Amino acid sequence: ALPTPHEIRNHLDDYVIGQEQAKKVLAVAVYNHYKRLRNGDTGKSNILLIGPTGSGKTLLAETLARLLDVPFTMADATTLVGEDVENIIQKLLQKCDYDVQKAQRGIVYIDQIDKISRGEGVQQALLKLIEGTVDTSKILFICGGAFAGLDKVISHRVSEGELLAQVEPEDLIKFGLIPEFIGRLPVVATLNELSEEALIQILKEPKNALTKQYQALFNLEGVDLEFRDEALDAIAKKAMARKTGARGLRSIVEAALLDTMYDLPSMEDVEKVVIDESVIDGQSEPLLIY
Amino acid sequence: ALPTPHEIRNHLDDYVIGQEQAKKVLAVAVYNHYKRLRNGDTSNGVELGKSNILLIGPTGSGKTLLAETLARLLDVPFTMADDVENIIQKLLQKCDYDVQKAQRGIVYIDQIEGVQQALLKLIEGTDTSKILFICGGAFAGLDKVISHRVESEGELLAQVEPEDLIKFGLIPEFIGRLPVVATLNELSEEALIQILKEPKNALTKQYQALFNLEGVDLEFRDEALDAIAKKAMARKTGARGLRSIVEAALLDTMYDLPSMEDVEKVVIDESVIDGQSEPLLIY
Amino acid sequence: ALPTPHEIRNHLDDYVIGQEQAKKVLAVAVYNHYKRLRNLGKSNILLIGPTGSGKTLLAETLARLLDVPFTMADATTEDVENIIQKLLQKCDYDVQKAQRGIVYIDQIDKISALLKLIEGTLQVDTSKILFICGGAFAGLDKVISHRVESEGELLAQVEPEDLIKFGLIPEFIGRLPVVATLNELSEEALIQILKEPKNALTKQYQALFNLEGVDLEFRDEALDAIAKKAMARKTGARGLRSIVEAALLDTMYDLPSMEDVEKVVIDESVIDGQSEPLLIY
Amino acid sequence: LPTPHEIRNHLDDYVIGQEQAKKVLAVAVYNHYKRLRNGDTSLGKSNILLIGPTGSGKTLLAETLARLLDVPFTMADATTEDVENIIQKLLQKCDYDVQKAQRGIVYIDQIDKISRKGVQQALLKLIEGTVDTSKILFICGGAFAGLDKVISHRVEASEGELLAQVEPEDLIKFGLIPEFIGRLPVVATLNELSEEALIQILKEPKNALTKQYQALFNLEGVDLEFRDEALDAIAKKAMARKTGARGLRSIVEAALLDTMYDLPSMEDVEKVVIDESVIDGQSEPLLIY
Amino acid sequence: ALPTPHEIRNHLDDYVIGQEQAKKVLAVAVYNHYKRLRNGDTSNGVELGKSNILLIGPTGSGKTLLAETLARLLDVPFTMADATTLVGEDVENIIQKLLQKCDYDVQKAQRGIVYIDQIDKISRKGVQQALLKLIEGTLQVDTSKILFICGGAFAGLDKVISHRVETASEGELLAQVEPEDLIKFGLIPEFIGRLPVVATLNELSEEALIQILKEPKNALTKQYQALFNLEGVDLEFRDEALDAIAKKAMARKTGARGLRSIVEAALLDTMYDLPSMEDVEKVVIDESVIDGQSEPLLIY
Amino acid sequence: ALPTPHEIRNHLDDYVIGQEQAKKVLAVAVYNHYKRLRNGDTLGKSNILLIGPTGSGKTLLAETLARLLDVPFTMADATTLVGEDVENIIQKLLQKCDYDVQKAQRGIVYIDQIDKISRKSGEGVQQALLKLIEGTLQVDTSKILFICGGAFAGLDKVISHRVEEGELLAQVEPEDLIKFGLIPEFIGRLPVVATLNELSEEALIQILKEPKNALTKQYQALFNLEGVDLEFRDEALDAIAKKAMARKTGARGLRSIVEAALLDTMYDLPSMEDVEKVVIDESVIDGQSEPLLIY
Ligand SMILES: Nc1ncnc2c1ncn2[C@@H]1O[C@H](COP(=O)(O)OP(=O)(O)OP(O)(O)=S)[C@@H](O)[C@H]1O
Ligand SMILES: Nc1ncnc2c1ncn2[C@@H]1O[C@H](COP(=O)(O)OP(=O)(O)OP(O)(O)=S)[C@@H](O)[C@H]1O
Ligand SMILES: Nc1ncnc2c1ncn2[C@@H]1O[C@H](COP(=O)(O)OP(=O)(O)OP(O)(O)=S)[C@@H](O)[C@H]1O
Ligand SMILES: Nc1ncnc2c1ncn2[C@@H]1O[C@H](COP(=O)(O)OP(=O)(O)OP(O)(O)=S)[C@@H](O)[C@H]1O
Repeated sequence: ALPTPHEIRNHLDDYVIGQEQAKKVLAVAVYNHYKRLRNGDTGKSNILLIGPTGSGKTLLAETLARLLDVPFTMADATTLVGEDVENIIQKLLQKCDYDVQKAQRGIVYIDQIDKISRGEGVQQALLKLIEGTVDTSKILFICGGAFAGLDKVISHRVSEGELLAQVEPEDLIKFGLIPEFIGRLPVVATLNELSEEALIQILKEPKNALTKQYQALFNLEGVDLEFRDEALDAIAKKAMARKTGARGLRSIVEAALLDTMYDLPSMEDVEKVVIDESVIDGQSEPLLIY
Repeated sequence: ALPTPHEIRNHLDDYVIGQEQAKKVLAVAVYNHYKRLRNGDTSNGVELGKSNILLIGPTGSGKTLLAETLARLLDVPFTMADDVENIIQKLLQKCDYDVQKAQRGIVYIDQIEGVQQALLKLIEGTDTSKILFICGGAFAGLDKVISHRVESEGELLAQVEPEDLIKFGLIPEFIGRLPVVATLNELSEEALIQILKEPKNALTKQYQALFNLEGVDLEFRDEALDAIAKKAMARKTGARGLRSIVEAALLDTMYDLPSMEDVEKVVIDESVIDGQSEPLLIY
Repeated sequence: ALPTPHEIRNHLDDYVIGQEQAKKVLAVAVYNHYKRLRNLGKSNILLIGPTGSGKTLLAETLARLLDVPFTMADATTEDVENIIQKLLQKCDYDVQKAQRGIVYIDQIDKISALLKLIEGTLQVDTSKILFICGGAFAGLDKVISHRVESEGELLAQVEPEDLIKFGLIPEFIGRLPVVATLNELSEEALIQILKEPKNALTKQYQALFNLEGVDLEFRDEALDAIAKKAMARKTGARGLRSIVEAALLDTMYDLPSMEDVEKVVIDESVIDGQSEPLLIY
Repeated sequence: LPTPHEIRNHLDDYVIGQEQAKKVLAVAVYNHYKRLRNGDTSLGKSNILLIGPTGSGKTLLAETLARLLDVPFTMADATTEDVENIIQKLLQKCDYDVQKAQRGIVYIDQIDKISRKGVQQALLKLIEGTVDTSKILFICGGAFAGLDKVISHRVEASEGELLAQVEPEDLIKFGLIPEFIGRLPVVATLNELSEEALIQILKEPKNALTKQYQALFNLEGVDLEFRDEALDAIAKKAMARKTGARGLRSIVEAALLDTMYDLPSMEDVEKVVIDESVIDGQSEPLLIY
Repeated sequence: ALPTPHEIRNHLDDYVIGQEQAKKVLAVAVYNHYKRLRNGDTSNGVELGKSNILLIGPTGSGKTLLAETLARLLDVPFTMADATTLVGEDVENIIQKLLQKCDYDVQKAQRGIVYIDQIDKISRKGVQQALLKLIEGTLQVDTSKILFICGGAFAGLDKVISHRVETASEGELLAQVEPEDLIKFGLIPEFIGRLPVVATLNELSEEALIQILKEPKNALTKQYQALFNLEGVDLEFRDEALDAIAKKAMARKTGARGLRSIVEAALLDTMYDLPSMEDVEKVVIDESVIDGQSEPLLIY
Repeated sequence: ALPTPHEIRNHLDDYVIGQEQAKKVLAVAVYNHYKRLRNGDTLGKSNILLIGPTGSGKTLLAETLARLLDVPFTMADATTLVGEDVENIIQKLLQKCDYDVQKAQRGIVYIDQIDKISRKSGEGVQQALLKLIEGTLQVDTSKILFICGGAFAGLDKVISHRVEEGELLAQVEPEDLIKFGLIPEFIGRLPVVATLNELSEEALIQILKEPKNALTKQYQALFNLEGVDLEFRDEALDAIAKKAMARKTGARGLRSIVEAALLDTMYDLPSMEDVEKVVIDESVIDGQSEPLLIY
């Protein structure tokens, strides 16, 4: 039984924060794609994700795959080679037990599509798959990307989110994509820039959140790691100022706990408390409790 | 067995709307091209002239679509272009590297001095003599030069002459290679409405089928279709910007559709233009 | 008795007219050539005019007016002496009369060996025969402009150095002292272009229709009508195909769907364009 | 498991300087084996990326870390079905023990060389894990020449001050793919050059200078012997000129020039190269008949 | 018997006007070349250096004329060639042509002269290296023996030399010419070293041009007087008209190559309706040339 | 039997004057190259990079080494460089080698003006020619010896900005060539680096006299078959030397001076009857005074 776009967006709220509009657009696009497949046809319903780095694009594509127990595989548009284009396919079969049908129900995420925008040979080569020649007609294609200059071209025609909403196929044309490639991506879902509160929730809520990991790394040391809310907010701010999105959270946390993890096993105390001054300033050492 | 110019123009009506004249011209020229290849370059002691095509129409008129359609209709290898020999190898990529079938192919050049002469060597052939070349282009200033000689845009583009293209910016040795000149006309408001309804793959039909497998009947009131037309003209996106309007109009409805139980959903003009009013729902 | 340049240009007006000034240069060039043989510059000729200006027709007419063996040759196509043997073929293999012959070389501007002939070396010598080298010279209109600082006024300022920068070598241009530039072509010469050539428009379409099982017939009135239509648009012969195609469009569109003997193109089909071609079953 | 202190302390006995990278390595290494000994969780990959000039001691550090933890070690060149060859070689020096081979360390040299600016994705399959390669620690070394430039075009002192401002995006623009960099969370950067490392360069490699010349002399019927003092001299000379490992041949050649000129015109058993020959350059290499 | 360089330059004065210095350089270059061939490549244990020539002068200066003249004066097989038409198998085509005008005699073909026009055109600023294979020497004939004269205007050469000598007129600057200047121009060192002898020509003058229209046995005036002569009409060129023609040629910078283009255009009308008249003679005045409006005087 | 580096440097003294240090380097470099091939390897490529001013004798050295080892030699200009044109150098090596695969693998290949392709298409050539240097007709380019001349103008500077002309070129380092415009993978293929010096007045003078084919000997012979004895006073030869140095044309700019000095003299020589012509410094430096004629 296929989950309604409601059940899909609902389950997406359990992994990705915000981007509600992008999760509605994806839910509908996904439901329509598998609803069209389970009825043997009689639109390709392929997807183009347009959002900043660390917005949750790749996470969304992987989540959709799990929620539908469907074989999923990634790929970078930078590593693209015509015989390497089918390599993505064999990888989908590898994680599909080499089942032709279940592999046709699969989802394929292509990262950094905005990077190959003239390169044009890759667009046309990968274009052969999107259409279909196992047949690649059945599988869903999700093309992520940051599209930097895109925010400019759209403005030259019409916040960053309000501008990305007025996105048009002609805008992607001027950006560097070819017509025949854009016509294969009818569904365009745009994600907004993550705020601070979302980032803080990413550091806490998820079952694999950074804090939980380090609290577990410090836990097997016999030490209790405590992240004060001020410290988490500081990390969020530290990440935004670097525009690294949620991808630049670990690079902050590691740098903050570096010294402490170094001379931790050579100490004997109860717990270590990380304050905001430890993050922002980076000068002050973390609180130590014996 | 080659499809008569009638059969070709007929199948072209199933994907492209209007431009009936451009379709006759394309149908004839295409028929003569492949009728020429099967018989041979030389026929009865006389050498037959290659009839390459030059599409002259506004952006989003259907030039690229036409070229594509013609290729599919004739199950012939097709490839676009905007390194000159790179186009050929690509034609070979989609042709299974078959030399013969790749000579029967069609090559569309979009947005048509050194490049003119470099691409000219292909048009002639060195083989690239066999393949058909369709050169698209909007030719903005062309509407002016023609007016300064002959003394709507369609009536003027009909008076197009090889000399007009010369003054435009093309070289004589390149234009002589494009005997067939097909001109597409300005799309009308009524034309757009027909694009949403008439074609066998028109938008309304796609969605009426998407909603249909939901057990729901989707009904587009003519007002809504006219609204979609205007909305598309104000954005100058032509026919390319139609889907972006329909999707946006039916976004909310498709979201919580499989979560309801009703007979049909009706899209009024208020749902398109205003975008504030939700589509009528009938249980 | 050799015809004075007057008589030569006068007879040239029966086959070609228009811009003039080349029929004079050619008349002078030609007169001097045979006035020099029957008794000193080589007096070879270089025709520089748009396609369909009547360069080819001009060359042939000159041959007929002087009852002299004529033969053409494409600059695009041991093969160099092939032109000679052909000149002997139309000359009854008469060495002397073949030396008085005229040779026209088309599309010279495209090649920017043959030089060895122009000079002169079968046993016949190529020093005696007159060489007329035609060509459109597209980029030539530009190089002249970048120096002197209508296309006709520019082609009048033509200089051997302009042909050099164009793509012609000095030793080859020095062999062609006489340089004639023509624009437009006479109505008659146009009619002959649609007929005479081995690749004439009517022959092509007559062959195109021929493989349909249909016989295409062009009435002289139609050919005349195509000629005028071409002059009114100043497109010359380059604007001939754009008339024929437009005249035979409808016919070729629903031709493969018919079953009839032949199709006849009257003048009413061309000029008026309203009346449909005569159809015979 | 040895504390990062004990680890950094033992690293000081084989490599000089680069204390910061040695801390970064001690922590990342400790956290990697501390995470394996507890079977993850009933956790980051903790993989390492070494960014330092050639001859800085990257390779040396990787080997030392392996010996200090009595863990199976194996190298590999990013320049050279062959991806799993490194694994079988790791099992070769591990007595084919699956478990002990999983706790092993793998050093990949010249990663900056494969930066497209397929191998990255192929090797990426291992970093993730499919014996499973998930358990083993990966240390990816490299000089990253153009890296010093891209960081400067973003941050806007010494190369060391710029390599400290290194960011994942800088590597992206350099030529590395996102999915590959995300696998190397730990980035340690070396500054100055290592002396003992250089000496190992002149000896250890299968194509080392001394080995090449000893052979050149060998086909002369002469045994070339390099005294460790001379090799040390050559290392120092290379550091003073900041030429690194690239400026070693230019030193050896210059040191063996006169010898090779009038060697074929002599008849003796072997030539010995002392430190006096190299540093002073005044004394001629000892000759034995 | 070989003509002393003097006899060579003297005979060069009968076909070329001015350019005395370059004629001197050629005379010596030519004399030594054949004086070298007859004696043999090697002379008295020492190997004599091949002295090929590089002519550097404006267009229509007389470069081609000098090369041809030298060839006739020594009754030696001559052949031209353009550096623009240059193809490695086409480089030997020049040789087969030399054999064609030499009755396929190997030895006499080796004594031949080969003029290469527009060398300055092939300056990259391959062919230089391909043609360089001939200059050195490798049908079975060897190209070592044949003398090579490489012509060329070298437009930009007048500039580079100025940017060097500075640390007068074009003539004074071309005199300061140096192999390194040709290097910077666009010629490869190995190619320039093959052209030791460098003769430069000066830009023609009015007085010279007028003598060009008169003195030579094939001067334009003599040709047209002959063309008019077989018409029964005597053509008279007034010195003023000849002067006018000179000036017209100078203003166009066409040199001596643009003289015929001036005479033809001046005598066009006259030659057109000449065979349709019956008079004694025609006299071309300056008014007929410069103004071009006035028709030539007609005498019955 | 391979000639010891001594014998090699010795025979190089008989064609090239000075450059002793470079000759030694080349002598070792060459001997090791053919000592390594003769034993079928088993080893460094032993490829050479000549760095000297124009007309110092780089090309001469390469040609002399070839002849001394009776080995097929061929040149090539880095300027004329096309990836399929690089193998043209090979077919040419086979042309002068009677198309013998083995002997063509023993050959020497000189590439002139390498300093010119330094990107400071150029880099593309370096990497293209680099494929040869490594080794891939059917002949392999791993066996043949590659010598790459070049003036390296700006090199004199970069070296100075580091060490802080001959004494500076001696301090040459592979990193200096890097900054110059050569890629690392290319320089690493040219381990041996011989540097030449700017020919001294005395060296130039010797060039005009000593060589069995010296200019003076040629002209003395050309004049000799005229029945005239040519005398070059040492002052004139030095005068010519200075003239060639001020122009920087190295030794390539010698003939261009002598021919110019003896122009007028050879013009009206066959038209005279005297014993001998004596060329004083005044004939060259002044250029104004005519040569001394003796009857
Ligand atoms: N909206 C979100 N809600 C919750 N977690 C998020 C969100 N966005 C990112 N993350 C987390 O932050 C990490 C960022 O990595 P990715 O999701 O791969 O970034 P990305 O934006 O998909 O990178 P791209 O688009 O391929 S350049 C992921 O592991 C997510 O778990
Ligand atoms: N006359 C028409 N009838 C039906 N659909 C059309 C028509 N014109 C355009 N379209 C559709 O709108 C889209 C516009 O893309 P194209 O057809 O490539 O436009 P185009 O005018 O060919 O663009 P150019 O000429 O390359 S700038 C196509 O995907 C067509 O499906
Ligand atoms: N110094 C001169 N004395 C007499 N007649 C000359 C002189 N220079 C040129 N002419 C004549 O003017 C004509 C000019 O043509 P050329 O001699 O071919 O010019 P050119 O300078 O040789 O052209 P190049 O060097 O090949 S670009 C020749 O036919 C000569 O007869
Ligand atoms: N050291 C030397 N001893 C004797 N003769 C020399 C010496 N150097 C140059 N020559 C002569 O002077 C001439 C100069 O030409 P080349 O040797 O080609 O100059 P080059 O320095 O090799 O030029 P490059 O390296 O290609 S820029 C040669 O013909 C040599 O015969």
